[PDB]
Amino acid sequence: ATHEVHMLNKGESGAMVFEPAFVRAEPGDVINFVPTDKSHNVEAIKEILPEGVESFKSKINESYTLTVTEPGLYGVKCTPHFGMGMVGLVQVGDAPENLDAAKTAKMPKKARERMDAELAQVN
Amino acid sequence: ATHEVHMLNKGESGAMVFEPAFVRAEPGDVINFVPTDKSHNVEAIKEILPEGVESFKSKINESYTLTVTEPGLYGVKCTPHFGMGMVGLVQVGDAPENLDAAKTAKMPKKARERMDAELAQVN
Amino acid sequence: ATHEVHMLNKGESGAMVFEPAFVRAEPGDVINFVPTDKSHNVEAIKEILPEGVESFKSKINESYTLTVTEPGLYGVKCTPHFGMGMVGLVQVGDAPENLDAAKTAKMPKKARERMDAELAQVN
Amino acid sequence: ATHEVHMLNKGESGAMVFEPAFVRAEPGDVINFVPTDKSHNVEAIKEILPEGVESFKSKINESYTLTVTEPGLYGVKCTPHFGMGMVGLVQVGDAPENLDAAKTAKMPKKARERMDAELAQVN
Ligand SMILES: [Cu+2]
Ligand SMILES: [Cu+2]
Ligand SMILES: [Cu+2]
Ligand SMILES: [Cu+2]
Repeated sequence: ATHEVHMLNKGESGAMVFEPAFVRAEPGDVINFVPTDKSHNVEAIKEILPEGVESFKSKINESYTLTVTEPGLYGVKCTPHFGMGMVGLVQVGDAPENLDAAKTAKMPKKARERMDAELAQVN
Repeated sequence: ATHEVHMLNKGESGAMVFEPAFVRAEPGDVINFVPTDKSHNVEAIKEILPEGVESFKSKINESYTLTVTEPGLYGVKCTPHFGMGMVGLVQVGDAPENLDAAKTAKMPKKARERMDAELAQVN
Repeated sequence: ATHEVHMLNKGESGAMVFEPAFVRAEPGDVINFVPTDKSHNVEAIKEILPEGVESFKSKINESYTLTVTEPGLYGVKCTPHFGMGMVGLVQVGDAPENLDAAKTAKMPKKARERMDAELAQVN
Repeated sequence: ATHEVHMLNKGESGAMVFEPAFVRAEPGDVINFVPTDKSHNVEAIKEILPEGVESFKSKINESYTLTVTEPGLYGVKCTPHFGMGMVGLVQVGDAPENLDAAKTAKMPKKARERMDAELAQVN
């Protein structure tokens, strides 16, 4: 299955946001990170990634197509807006092993607040 | 301003969901609840509602337009799916006075889990 | 099946638009006409409606839920923006009997231009 | 500014479609072609392309970012689905000089039908 996440200046969820901020996927799924507005990208939060998953960083304003082969939690940020809390979360498969890592990973205050909100969706 | 909330059997956020689950509005705004899938309605959570706001309960499968005049937090539920956690939150204006009431309001376990996730967006 | 049409001030398709501007449905389907921005409504174009279908006119800024029980073409307009060409088209079922009526119905110039574009999608 | 086009097996506009099928842009904009479904790509229609614009052909299932520097009409096709009418149109800037070329360019019957529908949006 394929999923889409938008990068936005302003949504219902606030300023500098990924929407949806949480994606539930299965191994082999595709996630498309697509700008709604200019100025954004997507980059892996290294401390919120499954084992063996390479970091990634898209170019500003480009759609980025991520295949989530490995199960677990994938945290993402927008590079210039990380401090403004622009973060998202993808859960791939059941019972993610890196839940604790995601709860404790160091990041800017607003990013941690939004990541904590996203973590509430883990199922 | 207008806002839109979809009533869904399933979304990225799970089963039986309002998407978006959080809306940020100002007095005079309208929020449209849209029957994207059949089987849903929208009903006020009486304990999460500003003073002077009349309760409401729409008919299954219909659109409902909520005009928010009074500032504060408005909690909403889908009647048949309340236990399945189908709840949403509208913040109207800055500095909502009823944050505590929203934190403590009694509801089914999954509803409380989802309301806690939504409350994290209050700004 | 349920379908959604947005009412917008400005889309890729221009100013004062329904998007999608064409919906392909089957008898018994539901179409939700939902504002993206304030100022819009949806109203039937009386001369583009199947036999026996009652006219409808939504209130400004409200989501409107239309059940398309009868087969044929349904033309819609936004009341205040009809002259600005804000029109849409729903095809319900195969081989619509009112195709000629839709091609010849009198309306403002910009509405006719956009209706002609929509009619190209009839299948 | 950014723009987004989805590559779809099916949409309201039919089978094998770009949605939106028409994009209005300005020089310097980017257009992201998003693999919402698998099986698609984006390729320039050589006869509908401004002067000095290099041809392009993306890989199946990938995102593609088109930077539009030169003004005029850019026609695009999906390679495997060209005969199925999977074509799109980008207008860059006012008063495009190559409208006639877009009207007459040779292509499969269904592609010409869909391109004629798209050309109706040129402004
Ligand atoms: Cu950003
Ligand atoms: Cu429900
Ligand atoms: Cu209008
Ligand atoms: Cu294709």
